[PDB]
Amino acid sequence: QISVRGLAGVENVTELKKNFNRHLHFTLVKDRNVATPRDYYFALAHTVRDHLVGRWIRTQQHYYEKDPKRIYYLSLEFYMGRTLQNTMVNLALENACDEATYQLGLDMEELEEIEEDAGLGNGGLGRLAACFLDSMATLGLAAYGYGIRYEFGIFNQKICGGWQMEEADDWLRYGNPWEKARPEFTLPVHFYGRVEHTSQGAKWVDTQVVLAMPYDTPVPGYRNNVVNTMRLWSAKAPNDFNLGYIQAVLDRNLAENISRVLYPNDNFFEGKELRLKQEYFVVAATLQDIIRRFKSSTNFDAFPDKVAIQLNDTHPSLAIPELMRVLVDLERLDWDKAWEVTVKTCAYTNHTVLPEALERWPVHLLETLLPRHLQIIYEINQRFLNRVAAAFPGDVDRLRRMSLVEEGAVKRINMAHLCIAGSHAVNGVARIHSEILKKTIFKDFYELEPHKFQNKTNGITPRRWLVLCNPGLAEIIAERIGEEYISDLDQLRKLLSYVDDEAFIRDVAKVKQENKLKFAAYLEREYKVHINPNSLFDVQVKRIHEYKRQLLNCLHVITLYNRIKKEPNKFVVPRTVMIGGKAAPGYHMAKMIIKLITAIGDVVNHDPVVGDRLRVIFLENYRVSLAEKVIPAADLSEQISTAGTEASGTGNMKFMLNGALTIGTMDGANVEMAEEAGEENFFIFGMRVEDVDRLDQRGYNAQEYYDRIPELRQIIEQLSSGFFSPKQPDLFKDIVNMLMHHDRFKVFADYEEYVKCQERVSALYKNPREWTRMVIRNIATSGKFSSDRTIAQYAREIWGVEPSRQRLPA
Amino acid sequence: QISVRGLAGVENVTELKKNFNRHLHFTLVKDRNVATPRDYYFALAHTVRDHLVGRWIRTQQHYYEKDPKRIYYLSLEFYMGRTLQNTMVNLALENACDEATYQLGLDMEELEEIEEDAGLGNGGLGRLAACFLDSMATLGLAAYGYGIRYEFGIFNQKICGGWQMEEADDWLRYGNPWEKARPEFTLPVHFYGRVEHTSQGAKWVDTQVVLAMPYDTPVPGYRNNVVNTMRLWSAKAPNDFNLGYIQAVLDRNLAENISRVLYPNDNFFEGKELRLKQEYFVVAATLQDIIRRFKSSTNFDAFPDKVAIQLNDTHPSLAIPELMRVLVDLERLDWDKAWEVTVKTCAYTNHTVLPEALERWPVHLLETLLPRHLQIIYEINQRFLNRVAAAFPGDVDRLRRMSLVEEGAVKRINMAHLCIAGSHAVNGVARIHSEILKKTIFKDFYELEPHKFQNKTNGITPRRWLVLCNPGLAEIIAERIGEEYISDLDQLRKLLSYVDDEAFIRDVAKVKQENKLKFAAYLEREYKVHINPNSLFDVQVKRIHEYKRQLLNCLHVITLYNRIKKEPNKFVVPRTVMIGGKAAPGYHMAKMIIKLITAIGDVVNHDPVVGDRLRVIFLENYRVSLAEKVIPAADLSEQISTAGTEASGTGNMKFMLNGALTIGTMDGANVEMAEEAGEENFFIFGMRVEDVDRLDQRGYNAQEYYDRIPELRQIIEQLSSGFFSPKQPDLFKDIVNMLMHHDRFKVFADYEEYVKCQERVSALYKNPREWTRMVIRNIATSGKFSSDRTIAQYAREIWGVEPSRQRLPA
Ligand SMILES: OC[C@H]1O[C@@H](c2cc(O)c(Br)cc2O)[C@H](O)[C@@H](O)[C@@H]1O
Ligand SMILES: OC[C@H]1O[C@@H](c2cc(O)c(Br)cc2O)[C@H](O)[C@@H](O)[C@@H]1O
Repeated sequence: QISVRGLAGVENVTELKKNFNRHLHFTLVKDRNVATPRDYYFALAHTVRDHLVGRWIRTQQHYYEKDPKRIYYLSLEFYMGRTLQNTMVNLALENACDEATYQLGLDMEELEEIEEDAGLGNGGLGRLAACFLDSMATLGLAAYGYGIRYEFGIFNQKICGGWQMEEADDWLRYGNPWEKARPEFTLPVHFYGRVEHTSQGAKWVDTQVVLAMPYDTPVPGYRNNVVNTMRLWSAKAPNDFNLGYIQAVLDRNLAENISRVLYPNDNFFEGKELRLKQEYFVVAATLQDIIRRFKSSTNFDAFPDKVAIQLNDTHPSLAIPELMRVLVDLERLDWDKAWEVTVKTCAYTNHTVLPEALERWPVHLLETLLPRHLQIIYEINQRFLNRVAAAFPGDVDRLRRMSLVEEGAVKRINMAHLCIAGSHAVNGVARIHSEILKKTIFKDFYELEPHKFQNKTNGITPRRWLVLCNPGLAEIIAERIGEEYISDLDQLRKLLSYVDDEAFIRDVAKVKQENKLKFAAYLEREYKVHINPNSLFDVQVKRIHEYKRQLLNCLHVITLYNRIKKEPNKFVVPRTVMIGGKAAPGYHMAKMIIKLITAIGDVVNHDPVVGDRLRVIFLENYRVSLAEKVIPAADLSEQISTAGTEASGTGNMKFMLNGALTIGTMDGANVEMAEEAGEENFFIFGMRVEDVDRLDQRGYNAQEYYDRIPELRQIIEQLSSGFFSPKQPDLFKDIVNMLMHHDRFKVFADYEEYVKCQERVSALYKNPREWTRMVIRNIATSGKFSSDRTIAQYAREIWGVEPSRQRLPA
Repeated sequence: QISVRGLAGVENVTELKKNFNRHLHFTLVKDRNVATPRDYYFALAHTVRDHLVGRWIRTQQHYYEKDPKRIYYLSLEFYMGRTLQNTMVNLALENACDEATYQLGLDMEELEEIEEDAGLGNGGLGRLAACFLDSMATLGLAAYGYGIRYEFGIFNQKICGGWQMEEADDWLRYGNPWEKARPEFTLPVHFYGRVEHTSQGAKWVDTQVVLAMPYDTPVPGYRNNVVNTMRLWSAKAPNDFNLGYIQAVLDRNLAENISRVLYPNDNFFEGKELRLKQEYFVVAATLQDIIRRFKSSTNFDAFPDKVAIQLNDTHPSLAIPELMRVLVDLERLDWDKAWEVTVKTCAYTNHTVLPEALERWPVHLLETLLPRHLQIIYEINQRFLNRVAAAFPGDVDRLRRMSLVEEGAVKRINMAHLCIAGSHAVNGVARIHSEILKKTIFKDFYELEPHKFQNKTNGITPRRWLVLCNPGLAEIIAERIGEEYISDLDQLRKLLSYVDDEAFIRDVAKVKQENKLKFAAYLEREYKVHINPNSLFDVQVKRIHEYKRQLLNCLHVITLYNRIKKEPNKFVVPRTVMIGGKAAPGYHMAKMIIKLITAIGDVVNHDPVVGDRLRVIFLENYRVSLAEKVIPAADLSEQISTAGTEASGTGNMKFMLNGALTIGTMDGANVEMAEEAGEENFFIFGMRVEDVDRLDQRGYNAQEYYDRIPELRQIIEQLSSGFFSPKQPDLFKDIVNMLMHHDRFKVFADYEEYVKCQERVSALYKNPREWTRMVIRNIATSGKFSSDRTIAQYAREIWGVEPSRQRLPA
């Protein structure tokens, strides 16, 4: 149907049809009479998978023969979403498969909806790893993603009586056609035990053993015939485990619990032993695999020339002492040489400055679980602090500030400090964030080793986040400037020459309208909710957090409602306000915010005076597959975190690429987005980082705003009195108390500017032609935010490898 | 190479080769450079599996269109062993696959050794179910095996310091290519809760739910193109299970523990709640599946005309009250009609008369776990006892004896009584056993309902137990009488006309020698143990139990050793005595017997005076795949249970078919074996059932035998004094004490006759020609013991269906 989806050749369609029938028969053991829609999905999945394997085998063979430097991306999260459409896109198979299935009497889009999301992540950090894998394969890097194969990913969110309910994401129930178990590469991982000192070094003895079994998933590059590997470890008990008899067999579950479930926290540290076990499990198994592959290419001087290890946040920080352990205890290298190898191999990416998100593990935990690693950490710390003392003689407070060991009630290890000490490069994820790191939390470290500190502004893959989710937009762009932009997003700048092109303006606006109609229909079909498709689609989708300020959005919604009720017969630009995202199960305030949103919708959506002018909808179960649907449909992107809190954001980039305008603070990557598009083409409001700092020195008094803003006063009175909860008048007491007395994120301080800025959004939307022209100026300047750009920067500036767009033989 | 293994046609070999390469590439994602022997096994397994699927789909389609009466074989055990060779045999693919793999540079026998046993059974009862499935498919019956998919089968046995050690049988670690998951046929199973009485009957409410997910395995008939199904249920937690968050997800293991592990008890009842859950789990899921299939053919009058349910022992006895529950509570049938349907549908097979093996469930357990079923059992009991009272007025003791409820310290339900009451047919498994049932333990029931009681003498499948494991013998037989005997074993009688044929005598003896050489080499290669291949191979392989009297064998071995030591320079027929089998982990005496056997070997095997004249070997990890190796190699089969204790035995039949002579008591099927072959061709010794009864009335005094048999006295003195355990003199004190004071199985009583009989075995073995002629007379009369004969009898006399040898279209 559309060009960017590839060719549907006679030969290819015929072959896809026969291979589909073969899999339905031999693989699924079904015929057309007893086959379910799910059977048809799997038949297609296996058919597409067949096309990967040849390229997958020859890619890995190519790496063995050429022996390039290998990149190992270690992450506790890989938020992959669905694989079927992505594989078709990257292999240029989409139109051919669409044709083949149509001829078999099936709708491919219907079949695509059957696939479960691989929800092995919480949000931005996990999705970044997924975009990164796509870009590394597209740029022909010898890259491996290493993580954990969680049996249960991020919970499925149900809304019951306006409250979030959690249920287990049993994503593997029907099987996973994409993975390949590799039980032959199973490796042992050690826990507990004790340290013995001998005449020939230290020995870690009397350990408990858990086996790590790898499952490999292909990661195809964009039409370059490269297929890289994501390797995910699964926990297995050894067969002599606890070996009355029956209980011993049943107790195998304890060991295998390591890979059972993803911790559902985003931007929050929970210091649980199971999480620590998960973190060591991935690191220990991965490092053995790395070293094995390095030897099968004795002399570890060349190790950093052939190996780069990227630490995604501090979660895999134990890689540093684990590498030291293997090099010193097992390979018999001297400390200084082992340390040189470690530092040159490891690099660390920081993703947050929020104090509650920073990993600080109690010493007593590491003492029991990993006795040898604690000893190595202490030694690293002593040697590091000796360097600090020599550099800054007499500065005793610096020594306490920089220490890997934090003293207090319970002694803790600061994993961020460990990462900086043992890495040759430390980067933040957006220019403002990387600057904040050098100025505030890592200031002492920057002063000691300035060369270590870098910036790598985040990006998103234009394959999933344009071609896959918005083929209509991808097509109208390709019609003008060709297809090369898909792996060279900077080419979108060529669209600036079409800003006054009447045909293009109309086409851009048409694609958005179509996307909105499709999403409005999805809401009626799957959720029985009614919306006006001619209204402005105002959307905020991201994890529920106080710092992300879903509460500020709520205040604006109530302001709009109150203004309508005051002057009912006055015209207002109709809006559909959509908010979605999951709350961490133990985060009370976040769960209260979800309830507030639904409670507002309950009042607003059923007021006859409002009509179709204002609708408030909570988007249930926000996840990658839902993002792919709602983002192309959005008119307005809400990126309203308190300045200095959102390290980068990536949702922001997705909305920009897909034809929404942005209302936002100067926070994270918003700053660079506004810089690229021009501030005139961005709806910027609120305090800058400097303004927050000034308010903090003075002391933030929320009462001042309440006293001086009558519209804000009314809302707080409405909340307190039970306007949005008539049967439970005091339901939102915690929210009011927080807002009034202990708001870390200064919601009231940005309220006036936000509401004013929103009025300017409504004004522009009244002029469709000028709205669309501003949209074109955003899409045209979104190029910098391709993860291809990001990965090329990591490659050249951290890993010391050159990216390549050259095809491998088909 | 050999005829019975089928044709190796040019076309077939070429196709097998290309499909093997396809699976290695697309299925296993490997090339010939990085492929392991296990990869080659799986490539072959998938290739052979492809040939099943077409026949499997069309068999089940045929059953849907013809709508025959369906047979449901319910068992907690299916001891299947390996599947690869069996599938090749039944599909006539063995020679073709051998040729294809040879041309690819691979040895097929080497690849066959890689497959894990499906060890989902303990011994005879589980293996009988496996032989039965093979025969039902071969006889073209619409039959389904229903059981549990245990994650862990019977433990792997390790011998350490002469002691049994258990380790988990993680048989699914590398995957199972034979099974197909059917998550679309997942069914709920209910536990606990309470019973509410309404105006419209009783209701079972507030239950806990476990899901039952079926996995289907094909069961091919012998070259008739029939492929039946074995359906095994796996336990799954519902997704809202216990839905802080993390613990709730981890607790899903509790529900899924139902299908985790097979209870490793053979002929012993362990009254554990987990076992009861297993028993209900299989019954509840199966019955829903049966009823669903019956409706998809309202009027349950026709239910018994379309459904037969066979209960393999009392383990699935809950089928009776569960069927009643569904019919009364859910389908709204009146009690009397539901009972009529139940009785006509269900039939029960008893497998033991040992009191410790009989299932008697505490009422308090059933009260808590299955409250509605207990109520139904009480009602069944009241109505049944009213019938007894009307038939035998005033016989109050009969009423207490026949009751389903046993009074005492803890009230118990006798599941055997439940089965008789609710079944239209009750059978024992050998003529002597079925007679014992009518005369002793079920005498009261036989008197009430004589028509209910039948015999069905056990059998073994000649496919696995001759063609597969002994192709050399199968071939020399086929050379004379053709191939038809493989599915018509009675044809072996034609071999009687060759008893004086010099060519045949030589060929029979040659096949045995070859088998012995091959096994003697297997012992050196895999276990580094040395044996003389010219010695008499004296073997006892079966589970370790006091009733099976491995101890009597031990006494004979020591007698032989002592006689050699007394007269070293006297000639004796050299023997290799092999004993193997697993002991239940909690069965202390059985574990002591294993230690005794190894301890004897430790002394005997290292005595220079003995030389190669006597060797004692414990066969480690006895299982189906090992039986297939050792049984063809045996000269002498030990079947020496105390008369009246071995219900049938099936190992006995396997040895008879494979050219071993039998030394045995007149117990179980031994009686019928001797009847078929002629008593002159069998080494019969010891007490008959009547003799045991006489001794029991008098009182068994072991001291009498000790006092009057000096050779026996010496052995007991040797055991007590520490002759076989110098470092631990009192090690075997428990064994001596048992033998002397509390031997339920009268080991001493049969000692003299046994030793005398063994002397006659050695005498015959000295005359190879006459030994072989007697062997021919055994093989020639083994026909009755085909499970094809057994299943044809069940079909005609219990199920009311006619077997068929007619082929389905290929
Ligand atoms: O860098 C990727 C994303 O990481 C997010 C992020 C940072 C963390 O430290 C953790 Br733990 C989870 C997470 O999603 C940031 O909040 C975003 O600002 C950023 O865009
Ligand atoms: O009928 C099959 C076999 O069942 C065996 C047998 C009977 C049982 O009740 C249990 Br529980 C387990 C078992 O293996 C008998 O001991 C054999 O004599 C018989 O041949």
